[PDB]
Amino acid sequence: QVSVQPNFQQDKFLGRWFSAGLASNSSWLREKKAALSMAKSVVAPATDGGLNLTSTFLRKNQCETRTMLLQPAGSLGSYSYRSPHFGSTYSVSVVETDYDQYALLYSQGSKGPGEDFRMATLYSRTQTPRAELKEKFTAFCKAQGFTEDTIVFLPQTDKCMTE
Repeated sequence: QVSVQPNFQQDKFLGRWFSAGLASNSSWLREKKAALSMAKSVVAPATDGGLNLTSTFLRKNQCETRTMLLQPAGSLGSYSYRSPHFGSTYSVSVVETDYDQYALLYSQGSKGPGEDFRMATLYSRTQTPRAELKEKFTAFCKAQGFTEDTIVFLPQTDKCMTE
């Protein structure tokens, strides 16, 4: 029931994005909300036709890297992620993007212990998204049932943002 960007162009969605906003129903994320930081996420074509999403972010005086394989899931812009640690499966969709400024992503658990998880993410090409982009993200999060207290604009940073 999740919308996907019409005529999604995977070749234009590649490269460097910044995670500029987050909303979720995770008890963990809410507990850590104030401590959350902007991540740098690099998207590259994967060998399966989908995408590798490599993220780097500051956590407790260290730069952490995570890699997520997004496998094609039936339509362009619709992907599946399988957690290698828990086996949980998630649908991850590029809901709306203009490729050169922003993307709205929506992730929802499918099978396993993560099945109840839901999360919206604002990706931005710059670290300082304009008010109109932030209000766009707020609008999507509210339409999807996230409450004000679970929506956060992730504060920008020098840490872990370099190449």
